[PDB]
Amino acid sequence: QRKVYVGRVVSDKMDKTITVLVETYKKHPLYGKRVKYSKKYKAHDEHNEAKVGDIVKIMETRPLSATKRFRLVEIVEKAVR
Repeated sequence: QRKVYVGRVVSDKMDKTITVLVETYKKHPLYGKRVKYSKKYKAHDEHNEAKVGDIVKIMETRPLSATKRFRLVEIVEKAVR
C-alpha cells in the first residue's frame, strides 16, 4: 500500500472531531530504541462522549506543499453500516 493507516480512536479530541489515532513510528520489536509505534490522527466525542472511538481508518498524509485533506473509507467497529 502507498500510504494511509487506520485504527485507534475514531474519536479522541483535537479541535477536529472524529478520526482515529494509531501509536506513531515503525515499531520494530521493542528492544529500547524509543520507537513511538506507528501513527495517530485527531478526532473528538461524536456523541455518547465517544471516548476512543475504537478502530476506524483514513490517512491524511503529512502536508508536502498544498495537500491537507486525508484518505480513508472509514471503519471503527463491526455492526453499524
